[PDB]
Amino acid sequence: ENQYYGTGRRKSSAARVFIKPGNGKIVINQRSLEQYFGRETARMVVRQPLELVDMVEKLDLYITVKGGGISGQAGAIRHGITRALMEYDESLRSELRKAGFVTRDARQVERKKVGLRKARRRPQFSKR
Amino acid sequence: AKQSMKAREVKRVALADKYFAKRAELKAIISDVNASDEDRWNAVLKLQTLPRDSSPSRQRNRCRQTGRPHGFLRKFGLSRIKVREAAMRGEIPGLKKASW
Amino acid sequence: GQKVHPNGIRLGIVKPWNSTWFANTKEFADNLDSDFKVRQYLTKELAKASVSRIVIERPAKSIRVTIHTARPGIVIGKKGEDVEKLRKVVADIAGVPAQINIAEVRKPELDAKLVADSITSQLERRVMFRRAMKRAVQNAMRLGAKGIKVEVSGRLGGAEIARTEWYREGRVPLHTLRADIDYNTSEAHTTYGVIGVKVWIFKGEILGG
Amino acid sequence: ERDGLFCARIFGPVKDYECLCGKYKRLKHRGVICEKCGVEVTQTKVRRER
Amino acid sequence: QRIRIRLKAFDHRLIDQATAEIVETAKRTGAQVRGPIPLPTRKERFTVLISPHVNKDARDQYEIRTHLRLVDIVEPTEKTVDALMRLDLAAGVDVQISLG
RNA sequence: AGAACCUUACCUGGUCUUGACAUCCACGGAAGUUUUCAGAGAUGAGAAUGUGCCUUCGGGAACCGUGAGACAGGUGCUGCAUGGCUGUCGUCAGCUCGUGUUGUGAAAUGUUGGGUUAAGUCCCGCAACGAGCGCAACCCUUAUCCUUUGUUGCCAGCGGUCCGGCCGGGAACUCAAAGGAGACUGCCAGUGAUAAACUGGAGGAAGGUGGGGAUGACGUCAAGUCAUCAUGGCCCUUACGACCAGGGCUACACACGUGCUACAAUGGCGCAUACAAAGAGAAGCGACCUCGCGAGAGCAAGCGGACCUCAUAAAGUGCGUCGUAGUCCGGAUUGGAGUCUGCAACUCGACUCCAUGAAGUCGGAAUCGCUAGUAAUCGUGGAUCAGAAUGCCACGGUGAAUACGU
RNA sequence: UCAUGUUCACAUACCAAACGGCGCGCG
Ligand SMILES: [Mg+2]
Ligand SMILES: [Mg+2]
Ligand SMILES: [Mg+2]
Ligand SMILES: [Mg+2]
Ligand SMILES: [Mg+2]
Ligand SMILES: [Mg+2]
Ligand SMILES: [Mg+2]
Ligand SMILES: [Mg+2]
Ligand SMILES: [Mg+2]
Ligand SMILES: [Mg+2]
Ligand SMILES: [Mg+2]
Ligand SMILES: [Mg+2]
Ligand SMILES: [Mg+2]
Ligand SMILES: [Mg+2]
Ligand SMILES: [Mg+2]
Ligand SMILES: [Mg+2]
Ligand SMILES: [Mg+2]
Ligand SMILES: [Mg+2]
Ligand SMILES: [Mg+2]
Ligand SMILES: [Mg+2]
Ligand SMILES: [Mg+2]
Ligand SMILES: [Mg+2]
Ligand SMILES: [Mg+2]
Ligand SMILES: [Mg+2]
Ligand SMILES: [Mg+2]
Ligand SMILES: [Mg+2]
Ligand SMILES: [Mg+2]
Ligand SMILES: [Mg+2]
Ligand SMILES: [Mg+2]
Ligand SMILES: [Mg+2]
Ligand SMILES: [Mg+2]
Ligand SMILES: [Mg+2]
Ligand SMILES: [Mg+2]
Ligand SMILES: [Mg+2]
Ligand SMILES: [Mg+2]
Ligand SMILES: [Mg+2]
Ligand SMILES: [Mg+2]
Ligand SMILES: [Mg+2]
Ligand SMILES: [Mg+2]
Ligand SMILES: [Mg+2]
Ligand SMILES: [Mg+2]
Ligand SMILES: [Mg+2]
Ligand SMILES: [Mg+2]
Ligand SMILES: [Mg+2]
Ligand SMILES: [Mg+2]
Ligand SMILES: [Mg+2]
Ligand SMILES: [Mg+2]
Ligand SMILES: [Mg+2]
Ligand SMILES: [Mg+2]
Ligand SMILES: [Mg+2]
Ligand SMILES: [Mg+2]
Ligand SMILES: [Mg+2]
Ligand SMILES: [Mg+2]
Ligand SMILES: [Mg+2]
Ligand SMILES: [Zn+2]
Repeated sequence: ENQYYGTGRRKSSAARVFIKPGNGKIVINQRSLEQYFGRETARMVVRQPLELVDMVEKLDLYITVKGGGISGQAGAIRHGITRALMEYDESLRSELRKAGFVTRDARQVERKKVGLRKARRRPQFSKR
Repeated sequence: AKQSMKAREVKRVALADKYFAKRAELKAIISDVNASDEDRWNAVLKLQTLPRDSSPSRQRNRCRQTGRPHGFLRKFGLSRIKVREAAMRGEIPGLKKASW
Repeated sequence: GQKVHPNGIRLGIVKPWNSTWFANTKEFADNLDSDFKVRQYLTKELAKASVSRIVIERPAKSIRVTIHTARPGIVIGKKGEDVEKLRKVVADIAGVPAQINIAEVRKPELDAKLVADSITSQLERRVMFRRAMKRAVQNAMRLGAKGIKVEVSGRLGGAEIARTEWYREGRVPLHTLRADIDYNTSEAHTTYGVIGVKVWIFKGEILGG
Repeated sequence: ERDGLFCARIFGPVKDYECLCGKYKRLKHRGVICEKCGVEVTQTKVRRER
Repeated sequence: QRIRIRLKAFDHRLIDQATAEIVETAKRTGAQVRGPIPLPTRKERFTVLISPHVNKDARDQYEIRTHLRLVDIVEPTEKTVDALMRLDLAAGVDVQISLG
């Protein structure tokens, strides 16, 4: 049909979401949503935007996602879906933004710093 | 480093360069599973005979300027202090301070 | 309060590299060593010829040296006798065909390395350190440096206690990365020991990159 | 074109006192023979002699 | 029978200049160069101790960045191959012409 | 950023004395080669092969040998003689100068005062007017977009299919770099001295320095380093120099610092199964296949690499088991067998297999880190390196609690 | 509710156009 696209991204994930009208189908890397994310939080987050903007029983989605792990990937997919929805309607910006899905979450990982055991944990200190 | 230490290093390098073909041959004989026991034994003894500084594992990497046997970097051939001096002066091409 | 080296903090941005060649890790250390050799030889030979910057650039298994110098006439000699001699020695040291070029430093009162050398020479031949340093600053400002700082350090005037003294004139914005700060050092080997000379010369503020 | 009727390493260098392969351009090198192309660095005047 | 050219440089501006030059040579000499594709840069990082002796946390992190450019030219002609051979590039950029 | 030998600087014994490392002469010899006996080796005696590159050729330069000394040599002492480099207060917001004015003067003022700020930040005032070094910005990285280009990277839509982006292809998307755009209290309302600012909101990927780095003012501590280096003075010079083999730096009544692993069920074990990032690689990374319980071995593609290799992420998820036991927790310790690197693993390597199965049940007084993709927890890589990390330096996965207030 | 801190030592100072036919013309 029309095929409305959106690139999602979060921590190191990068989703490619292709919205298409139809049934409420989700296919993530040639796998069912439940198959790919065998996790409730992840499933919830990828569904979330559709539930907000009542199109759950309304759209196919062909996804491909690379990089990061389960939670990051789910977040990326969510971002992509929202972007795609905006492309498709463009009236939804207000609801989606209010929800807080349009924002690209820019938190990545603080690099390890010389002197420090981690990004911020300093080694144990002593006076004597 | 001392002059003597530097000289020792050069001597070791020269010996290694000299005896490479022979040592390799002897080692191959010793390793070779398809080979005679007496021959292998002879090879092991011959290798012992060869000078110790022919062994590459005898030679320590030292700063090519100061001779410092620690803080070495293979890409530059220089110990950390000299690497830093060169880098700051711009003597090492492409190298600059890194941030990310 | 140890300060970052102004050249090394500015490479890439406003400042170029002296050596400019590519090499893989196979040839990299060797190339660096060869450069060190060539630079050492050249400095030893041309100490009297005032030499500001040797710039080595090797393409295609051949070395191209570029000597930035206050007195070309003295580096070149008559009919290029000394340049030719130098070229051949450089070639032997490198192990490749050599090519020497000579860049003429018009204002060596603004060239930091040259200034440092002059101050050190004066110190060695027992001039008054303070006087030499003041003269250096005045001369650079007169020639039109946007600013200059000079620092000398250690056993000044044969004093038992070492101390460092410095004069600044104009602006010398060290923390400004886009500031064209020329910097260099030298060492005066006096009868009482080493005396360190550092010189910063703020030419102006480059905006292109 | 090298080994043709003008080859600078057969007869001699074209430039006044400097070599063709570019490796040497100063009287200090006078009489060295390069190993990029093989020319002798010498008086270009002798290009008419040999 | 297309000619592949790999450009490697520590400075990126120089690599761009070289690649553009190669492209110009190809396009002028009548050839179908595919495009100057930027391959990834290698950020080779080094970390050295700044003090000449103790103080471990005082350190400098340097890095050399090697930039890549792949330029392929489809259909090597006479003029094209010879032009490529003749053209010598900037010193600070290593070129590698692999024919296939 | 890595002590078996080396490193190595220390000890023991064995040795050398213009010398291991340079220049300089003298004169005898091409370098180098190949083996032999004695020796722990350093070496000391031999036996063979070559006896050459270039000369106007009275020989030279490359390179040994011997003798003379001038000298070399010193990781010997002084970091309180020094350069250079570094820590530190402290990434704290401060520290000064010129001219003027005030004071006999040391000095003051500027640089305080009213607000404000992360900021001596900014505005207003004001015997100050200006300026400098700092703050901020300029730099790198990360978060959004756009243009360009498309292999070794990509596969939306097309046909083919061994259902593998694999092959025709496509240039859309991810991504790869290069160049642009973007964030400035710019817009809105209020508070405010007609202010600087502050409080909220609008849009926006991002909001008030957006997150993170680099960047460290004048100076302080006679702080650290003469053992990176350099260096003044002093000292040794048949020895505080040089060569060698073996040992030591790994000792062990004990005391402390920093870590790792645990004490378990939010867990151990078994079987299946998902999702990374960033790196390295030619005296290198090493696939496939075969052998080995395994560490590994044999053969042997590839590949200076978006191509090939290292290289299977682990925590997770599902099913089972164990059922609160010093245990199917814990792995120290020790015995036996091996593998690999290496002339060589006794002192003193790493790893594997089989056995063993300590202490330890959440730790006294006290004390440390951390404010967000942080802490906690999980793996991965790199330097050094023949071999030898629980350290260091990097990378991603999951991912909190709390901040009333001074 | 909070006691104590050995001795001596502080530096700086007036690189400049080239070779052959065919012609016409001058002498
Ligand atoms: Mg599919
Ligand atoms: Mg401490
Ligand atoms: Mg020395
Ligand atoms: Mg070693
Ligand atoms: Mg200092
Ligand atoms: Mg610093
Ligand atoms: Mg030892
Ligand atoms: Mg001596
Ligand atoms: Mg010494
Ligand atoms: Mg000494
Ligand atoms: Mg000190
Ligand atoms: Mg010092
Ligand atoms: Mg001390
Ligand atoms: Mg003293
Ligand atoms: Mg005043
Ligand atoms: Mg103040
Ligand atoms: Mg004051
Ligand atoms: Mg105030
Ligand atoms: Mg200010
Ligand atoms: Mg004021
Ligand atoms: Mg700043
Ligand atoms: Mg970003
Ligand atoms: Mg497709
Ligand atoms: Mg909003
Ligand atoms: Mg807002
Ligand atoms: Mg002290
Ligand atoms: Mg000394
Ligand atoms: Mg010492
Ligand atoms: Mg000694
Ligand atoms: Mg020993
Ligand atoms: Mg030992
Ligand atoms: Mg030790
Ligand atoms: Mg303690
Ligand atoms: Mg502990
Ligand atoms: Mg632990
Ligand atoms: Mg167990
Ligand atoms: Mg465990
Ligand atoms: Mg098997
Ligand atoms: Mg690579
Ligand atoms: Mg690995
Ligand atoms: Mg599990
Ligand atoms: Mg279980
Ligand atoms: Mg017990
Ligand atoms: Mg229990
Ligand atoms: Mg506990
Ligand atoms: Mg904080
Ligand atoms: Mg870890
Ligand atoms: Mg390591
Ligand atoms: Mg290793
Ligand atoms: Mg460490
Ligand atoms: Mg982490
Ligand atoms: Mg008392
Ligand atoms: Mg007292
Ligand atoms: Mg006294
Ligand atoms: Zn030449």
